[PDB]
Amino acid sequence: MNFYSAYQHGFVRVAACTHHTTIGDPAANAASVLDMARACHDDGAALAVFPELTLSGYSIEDVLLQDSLLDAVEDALLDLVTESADLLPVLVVGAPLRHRHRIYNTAVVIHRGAVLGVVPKSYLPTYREFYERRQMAPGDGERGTIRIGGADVAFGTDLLFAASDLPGFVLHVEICEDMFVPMPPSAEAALAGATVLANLSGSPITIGRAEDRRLLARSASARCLAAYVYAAAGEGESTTDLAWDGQTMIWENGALLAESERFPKGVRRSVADVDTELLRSERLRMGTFDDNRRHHRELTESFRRIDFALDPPAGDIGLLREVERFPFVPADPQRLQQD
Amino acid sequence: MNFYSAYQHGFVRVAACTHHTTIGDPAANAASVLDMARACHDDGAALAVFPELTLSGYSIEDVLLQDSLLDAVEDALLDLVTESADLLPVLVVGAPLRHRHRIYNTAVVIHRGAVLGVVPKSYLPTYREFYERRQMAPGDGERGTIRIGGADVAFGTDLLFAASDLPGFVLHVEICEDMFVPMPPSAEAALAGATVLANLSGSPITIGRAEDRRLLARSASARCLAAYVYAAAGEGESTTDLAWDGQTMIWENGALLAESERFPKGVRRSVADVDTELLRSERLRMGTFDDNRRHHRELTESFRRIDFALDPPAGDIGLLREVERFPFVPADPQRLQQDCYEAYNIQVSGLEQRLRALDYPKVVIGVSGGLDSTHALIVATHAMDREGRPRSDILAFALPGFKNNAIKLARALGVTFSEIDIGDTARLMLHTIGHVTFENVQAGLRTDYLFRIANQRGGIVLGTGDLSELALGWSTYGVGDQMSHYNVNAGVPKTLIQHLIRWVISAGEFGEKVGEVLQSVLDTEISEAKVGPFALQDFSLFQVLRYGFRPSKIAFLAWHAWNDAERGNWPPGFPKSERPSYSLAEIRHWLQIFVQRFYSFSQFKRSALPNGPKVSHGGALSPRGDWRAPSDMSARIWLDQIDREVPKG
Amino acid sequence: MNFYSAYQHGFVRVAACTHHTTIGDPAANAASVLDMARACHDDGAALAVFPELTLSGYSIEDVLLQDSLLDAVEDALLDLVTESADLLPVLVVGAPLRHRHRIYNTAVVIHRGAVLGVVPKSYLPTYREFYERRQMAPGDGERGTIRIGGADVAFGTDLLFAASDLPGFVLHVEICEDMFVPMPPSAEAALAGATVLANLSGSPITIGRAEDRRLLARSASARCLAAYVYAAAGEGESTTDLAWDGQTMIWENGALLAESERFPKGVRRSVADVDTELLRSERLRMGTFDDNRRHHRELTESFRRIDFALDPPAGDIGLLREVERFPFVPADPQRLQQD
Ligand SMILES: NC(=O)c1ccc[n+]([C@@H]2O[C@H](COP(=O)([O-])OP(=O)(O)OC[C@H]3O[C@@H](n4cnc5c(N)ncnc54)[C@H](O)[C@@H]3O)[C@@H](O)[C@H]2O)c1
Ligand SMILES: Nc1ncnc2c1ncn2[C@@H]1O[C@H](COP(=O)(O)O)[C@@H](O)[C@H]1O
Ligand SMILES: N[C@@H](CCC(=O)O)C(=O)O
Ligand SMILES: N[C@@H](CCC(=O)O)C(=O)O
Ligand SMILES: N[C@@H](CCC(=O)O)C(=O)O
Repeated sequence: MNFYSAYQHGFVRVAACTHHTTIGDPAANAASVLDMARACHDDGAALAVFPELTLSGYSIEDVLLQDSLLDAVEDALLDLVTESADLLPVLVVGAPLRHRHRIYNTAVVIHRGAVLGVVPKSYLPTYREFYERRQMAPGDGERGTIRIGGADVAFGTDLLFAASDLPGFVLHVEICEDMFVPMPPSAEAALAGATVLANLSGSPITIGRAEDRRLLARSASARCLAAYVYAAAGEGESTTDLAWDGQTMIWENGALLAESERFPKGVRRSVADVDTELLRSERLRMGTFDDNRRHHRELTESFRRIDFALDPPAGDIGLLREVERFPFVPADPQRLQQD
Repeated sequence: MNFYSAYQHGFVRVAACTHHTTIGDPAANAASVLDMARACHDDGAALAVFPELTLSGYSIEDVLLQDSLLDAVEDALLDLVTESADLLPVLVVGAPLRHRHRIYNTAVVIHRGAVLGVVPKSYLPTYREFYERRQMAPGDGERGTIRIGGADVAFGTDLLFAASDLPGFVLHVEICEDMFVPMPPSAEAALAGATVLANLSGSPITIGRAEDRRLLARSASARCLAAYVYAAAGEGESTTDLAWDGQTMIWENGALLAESERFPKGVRRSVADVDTELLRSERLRMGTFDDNRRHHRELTESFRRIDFALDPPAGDIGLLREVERFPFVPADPQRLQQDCYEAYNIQVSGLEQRLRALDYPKVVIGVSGGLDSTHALIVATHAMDREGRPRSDILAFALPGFKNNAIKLARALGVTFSEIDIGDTARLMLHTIGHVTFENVQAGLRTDYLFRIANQRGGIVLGTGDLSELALGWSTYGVGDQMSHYNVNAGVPKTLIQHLIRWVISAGEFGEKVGEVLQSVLDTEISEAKVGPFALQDFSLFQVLRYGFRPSKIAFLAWHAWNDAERGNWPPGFPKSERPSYSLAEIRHWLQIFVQRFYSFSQFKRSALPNGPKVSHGGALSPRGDWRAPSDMSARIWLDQIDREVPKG
Repeated sequence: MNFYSAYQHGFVRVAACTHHTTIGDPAANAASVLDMARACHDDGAALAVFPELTLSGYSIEDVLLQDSLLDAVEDALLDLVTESADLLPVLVVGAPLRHRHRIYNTAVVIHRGAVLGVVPKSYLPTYREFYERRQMAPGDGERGTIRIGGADVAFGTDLLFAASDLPGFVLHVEICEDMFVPMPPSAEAALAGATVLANLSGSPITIGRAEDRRLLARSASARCLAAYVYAAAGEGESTTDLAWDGQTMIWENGALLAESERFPKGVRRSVADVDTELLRSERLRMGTFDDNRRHHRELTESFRRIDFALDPPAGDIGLLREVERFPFVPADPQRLQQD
């Protein structure tokens, strides 16, 4: 055995990335994504989540409907997919994609030269500063496949991406607003077996919103005994009516593993080692969790499980995790006072 | 790339054929079909639809039940399929076919040597002159397969034929009466993804029936955001009790692409290039269409999708499509009169409501003798007339800086006229900031003065900038002509403005003296040096605003409409001296200027836009309505698309 | 018998009205409605259709979400219902109404002192100049009841209002965009038994749109062997970004019975006598129509049928219908040339 290998001890290294948006320029966005993903690769990450609508920019409104923009997004996506043949992590990249009659607000799950799945956002906010239903169709209840670069790949809200050589790591993906409704796709996903829940977010920033995002990502990670990996848009998005803060964060069962500088100059990543055994153990013990699943048996057995082989690095890559010396004695004085 | 290829620009060429019927003689019918299909092939067509029951004749009644007839039909169908190995288009041929217990009234979808599917008619009229249920069984709800020439092929109402190498082209087929019932198979098919709807018809002709066919084919194509391809039986059908007119027609989203001579001597075809990108775009935009699909999810997910490779011709095969030069200005005089009547009334009623709401302020307007302000002054006047307001509450101003039409118009209409020389204020202002800035100081001070007069005199300032100027950011933003309290011209493209003024003259409502001045404004007035000819920019604007077509597609369309001044039609009022034709090199040139100005530079000017009514179905440019876009975006990708896809000349 | 009575010969008199909109002032709208409805009464009409969102104005955007606006809408509706005790016709009045979580874009079907039903618009355009999904919820698939003035009344897209003493008159209601989608609620309603199809429209006017409205109302009336009664908004709607034309029209089996002045100064009505026997006869003969219904048996048997007694006038009220002398020889020279 290799005793100093985080992977050999049931950790999976995950990254939430905020790239440099160049609105309406998918080649540029892809290039920023590719450069960030190569960093993640170098870090031995298994997973790299990007902001909502990465390849186009979230904030471009009716420019999303322009043939040239949609065409350029496809072209760029196929280049990423080809570049990914050499990248270790699963990439989750946002893209407006044509399917059937409309464009869907999707997250493309990319791995080692192939698209594993395409996941459409389920709930499209059309209120206050949000106009998503104007340009894009709702994903809830879409199944089937979508044709991307001459292959048919699973399409829908019901997908799970399971590492065949790392069974603690089962990915589900949702998008921004999805985690804000009473019954988020990710909650059914966790009952079905998802352990790492990704969220690609656009999320223009307002007073108090960062708290809202935390409240909902944290509670989700706790109620679903899961890692929650979250990435919002930042510099480059249009400031015609909104500002953007680039927040990224990674939660695990209610605990913050990592977050990044708000309003950064330049791109930022949150990278952390998620303990899949911790999630495994919590779930093994909390039988009411499996009880919830059995109660929603129909909902939860209908997930399609797409397999991939991660083949993570076997050597010493450190441990990107804060392990406290005294599990019973919190180092933070305010927390210790409370206990 | 091949830039002159209709197929490379998302067109699919379709044909509706009416052959020579020889009743009870399938070999003869197939021979007519084969000969017509070879023509369609030579034309590069992707699809050729024939009349109901092609192989037998629709009108043979109980002869449909004779073994020898049914046997001959099969033999002929198998020859067609064999001949089709060498034919480009998908053939849709009618045939009475045995399945299970009965004969179905079917359409056989044939392609490159194989049967792709067999589609039975759903609803069999048995009333009036129709006796179909006597011989044939209903198809609604039949699924499974049917055995045709030793192969099992899909059979049923639920089929879609999708071109794998041409995704804009997804065929659904129905038969005659099918499109006449409240809930036609074709409507479910469109929601499932069908973009081209074929109809094989028998349809004996009677007074008023051709209108009925039109009504229903046209409305289907419009309601289903689709092409509708229709072919009825003609010469050769029995005239025992009925006559036949051979009508063929092709519709696209409500518009007639093509139709053929009724009661022809001989066979006739309608052939047209359908714009699959147009349908794509309409559907991308009308979300309620996908909403309808989701509501009928069960109905629409159950379609079976049969794939085929069309492999259409890559070369220049022309463009069988009427591309009008002025998307905003219809060449047909009747249609143009109608649009003008509507534009005008929209403008007026928009302004009447603002005035009513403000308890009838004075209307302040800068009149320079140019087309836009002339027209706005007229609109203002009419609005005031309709609301029983004295024309003297209109305050027209000439604002000379560093024309006679303006004072002549104002005196003739009898509004309140006044001159204010802004030059001194401008000299003062230029000196004070220590001096585009020079043009802008004047343009701004005009607006500044008008606004202040409006405060002073209890008015609102009427904007006069037109849509084409909004599109290109050809205005002075903020303090300048971009700004006003209400803009009646905001929705009207420049190419339409001259026709509204004529329309106003021709109606004659304002009297002979006013008409003379208006005529003079036209004669006199008719910056395009820097922003290009508005005919071209209004063309690109319509494509971008309505469909979001890529630059190369816009270039292709514009070149087909504009490259030859002798081809196509000109709206009324273009003396043959003002009938230019444009080269590709020019069209390319102005398009680069257009995408850069439209997508990148100009949006901030539209972002803070005063109120005013949408006019055109092509769209308007209100950031509160039709056009929501970033004020801080580059146009690199459109510029790059032109570099890559549009030849230099 | 009374031989000169249009009603005794199977006619039902219907009105499509365009009122004076006062945006954000329900009391004022109701007052206009009340006054037009009294006219219809005097004309012996059985039915009076008004424009989309009559009681609030269609064009008021987020003002639709203001409590005071919604409260005033309810008060005004209840006054109408009370005034309707004395009115002969069934009134179909537009109103933004609270139900469950949202406001629905509804048509309230009122008759002789009671609300027969409330019908929500099914398809809410959110594209180009339309933003309906921002303020209002889709009605497709809503059923049940809604509580209006202390009574529970049928709510949903599936309703038929059938005159018990006049069986040729079975009303279905849809709203604007409803008639523009491939499978309109009205088409199922006709297969289920509806003979008179109402449409309340807002429909800001643009070049060519009046044609579009005609194309779609005319084809529907022909394909559904029905009368189609249509009323659009006019003077008074906001001209912040749009104009309005007040078009009203009444179709019967593809033929124009009546239409009103476009861009009128003041209110206008189309009033016409619809021949229910003509519709009856066409349907009796075109068996493929009944075939279509059977094929959509599940769709069509699920309609709820609300009964009311019209008790129309028995006397001579003329005949608001153009009866040509030569059924075989059209009076219009252009049409006659064609025949
Ligand atoms: N026929 C007409 O309608 C008309 C009238 C006046 C001027 N013009 C033409 O157009 C010109 C007007 O010049 P212009 O357009 O440079 O003047 P402008 O002042 O309207 O535009 C530039 C101004 O806005 C700022 N700006 C540019 N982009 C911005 C953005 N994205 N966001 C916020 N602010 C931004 C610039 O820094 C500058 O202050 C004239 O020189 C003339 O040739 C035409
Ligand atoms: N000389 C002028 N006198 C009065 N108004 C003017 C004058 N020049 C421009 N305007 C106003 O400003 C608008 C913009 O015109 P322009 O900048 O010349 O294209 C005109 O339509 C008028 O409303
Ligand atoms: N539903 C949230 C959106 C928060 C987000 O998208 O990040 C709001 O409008 O406040
Ligand atoms: N049912 C239609 C059929 C028309 C046709 O076949 O063209 C009619 O009777 O008019
Ligand atoms: N779907 C139509 C709507 C027409 C109407 O609502 O009257 C459009 O293009 O805007």
